[PDB]
Amino acid sequence: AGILFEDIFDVKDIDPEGKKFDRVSRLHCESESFKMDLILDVNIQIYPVDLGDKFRLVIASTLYEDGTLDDGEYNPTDDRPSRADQFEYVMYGKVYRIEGDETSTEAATRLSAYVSYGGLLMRLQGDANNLHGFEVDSRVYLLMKKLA
Amino acid sequence: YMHLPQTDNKKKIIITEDGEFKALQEWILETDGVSLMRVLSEKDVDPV
Amino acid sequence: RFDYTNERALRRTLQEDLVKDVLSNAHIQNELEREFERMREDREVLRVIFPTGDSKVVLPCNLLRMIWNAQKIFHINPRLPSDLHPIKVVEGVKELS
Amino acid sequence: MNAPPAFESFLLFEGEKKITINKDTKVPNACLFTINKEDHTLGNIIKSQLLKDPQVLFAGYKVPHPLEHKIIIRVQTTPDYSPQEAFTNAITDLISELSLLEERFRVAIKDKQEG
Amino acid sequence: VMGIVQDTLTAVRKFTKRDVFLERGEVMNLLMFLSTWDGKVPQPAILKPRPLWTGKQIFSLIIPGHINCIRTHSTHPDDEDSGPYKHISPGDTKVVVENGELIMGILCKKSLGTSAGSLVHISYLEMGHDITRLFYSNIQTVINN
Repeated sequence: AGILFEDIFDVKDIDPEGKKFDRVSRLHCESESFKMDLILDVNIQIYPVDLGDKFRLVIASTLYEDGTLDDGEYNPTDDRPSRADQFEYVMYGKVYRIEGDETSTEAATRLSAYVSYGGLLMRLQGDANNLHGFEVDSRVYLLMKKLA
Repeated sequence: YMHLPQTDNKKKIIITEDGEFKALQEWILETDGVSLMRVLSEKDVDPV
Repeated sequence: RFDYTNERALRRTLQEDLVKDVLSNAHIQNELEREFERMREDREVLRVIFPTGDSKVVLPCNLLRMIWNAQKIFHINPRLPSDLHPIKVVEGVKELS
Repeated sequence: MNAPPAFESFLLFEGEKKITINKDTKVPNACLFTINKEDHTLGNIIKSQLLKDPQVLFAGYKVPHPLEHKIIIRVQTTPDYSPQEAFTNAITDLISELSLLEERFRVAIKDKQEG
Repeated sequence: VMGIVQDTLTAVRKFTKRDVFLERGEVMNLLMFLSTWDGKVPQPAILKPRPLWTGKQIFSLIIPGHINCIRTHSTHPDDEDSGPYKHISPGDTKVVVENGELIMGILCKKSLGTSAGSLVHISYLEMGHDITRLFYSNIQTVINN
């Protein structure tokens, strides 16, 4: 499997501070059935996103999802072994920061995961139960498909 | 001349009872011409 | 100042054998107390040497960057208890000095 | 006094080989083609034709110095396919394209003139 | 005492801006001008709809060894570090280099210039003069192309 996280999000704000880059817009989302905060940067030129859009977010360790480990190298000609291509937007990146609200005295209750997709940054907040699978300096695939 | 210094180089630095560095504004004098022996021998200046 | 009184924070920071040794050994506790006394005396010496509280000081080895390099090289997980003993830290620092 | 003669930009004198092929030891199935006395005119068209082959993994060209006249072309292919075969196929492919373009341009000239 | 200057610096900041996306042929053309390249094409930052790379990925390939460095861009707001979004930067103005890869930030004078604590300085002090020379040459060739 390798799916670290899976949910459906709702776009609430697109560039609240203002547009800082032409091809990249920063969007804030609130999930349902998990109550997950999310900040995501997407390439708005290739993938247009409007307010009120619903999409399914899948965070996966590998695209094959058969337990096969990825080498991290671009191999376009080996598209054979049944990769997860049911999603319109697929990104690749590395998680670099894990934040905890606690003071490390008793336990940790909420976690923040910071993933950088080649400079396109993403923060995902929420409970530690759904964020247990994230480990710092691991390599993470992001997959979205817009829902109608 | 006479001026309260706005820079910590010529301000007075004291260590408080809690132990943090604190800067105090105190009047200093700037002269024109030098007599260091007599100025230091005056009762009123800081010799250190 | 290292705290060996609080057991739960010790359980978070270190492993069970290390916290058992720390909570048991008065020799280890006395060595840690001597380390804190030495750092307090060093603080007094620093405050004698540097008035006005200027901390930017030119020094050869960049210890913060070396620690960061060690963390990235050895894949240190900051959310797990460690296996490093404080007496090993103190003795290694003394032998390096 | 140090100006090179203008014919050395395109003329091979005695001793130089036009193409030399060296394998790349860093990655498998990769070769470097060094072409003498040529420039971007052939380099870009060969690179663009090589990028259309689905069994070519890497394709590019470079000029190491604008004052000198040589090209390095590095081609990496999938296993069971060789970069020399890819290069030969690309050159034959471009020749076929240019022949088609030449005959269609001749037809268009004949159509426009007195027609 | 030596730093990145002129056209190379002006194009480094634009290359390292967040909204710059490179496609396949441009990526291969830029990768041929790396002397220290290991011959493996990295996974693109975007895989679908079309494979698109980012300039930070290519400059991370340029960065040698496992350099760790933190710098700030010249247009960095003074209130970002105090308030929220400290590690999720809105303007991408906080340069963070981790394990020899450019995670985030926009490069400028303050990271590639002749100042103490720069990326070039840390590269020298961690790798040596030979690797720093290769770093200089690779930066200039790739960015100029």
